[PDB]
Amino acid sequence: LNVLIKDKEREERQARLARVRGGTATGGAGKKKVKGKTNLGGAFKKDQDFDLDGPDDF
Amino acid sequence: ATRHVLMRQGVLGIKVKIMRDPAKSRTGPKALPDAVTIIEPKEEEPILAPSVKDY
Repeated sequence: LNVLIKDKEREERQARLARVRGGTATGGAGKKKVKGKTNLGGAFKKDQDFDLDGPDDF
Repeated sequence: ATRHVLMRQGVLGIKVKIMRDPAKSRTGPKALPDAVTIIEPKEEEPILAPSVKDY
């Protein structure tokens, strides 16, 4: 049931911030920005040095 | 240049430093201050015979 609650709130949160053009509710008035996520890959879990260095960058 | 990326864990600062090549400058100093270049003298043979060209 708790998972149901969490998922439902997630879907509703999509709906409210559909109308509002930018980031968080109230937009540019808000003073609070919308955060993003760091795509780490698998680099830093149980942190160490990286044996697999990348030769070239797209 | 310096930037603050706002992730969900906290702020990620991003510094970028770029050293441009002094040769491609076209405005101001073309080299570092202590770069010295001596130009190679073009080497020619000794004459060993005195002559006068005339006109």
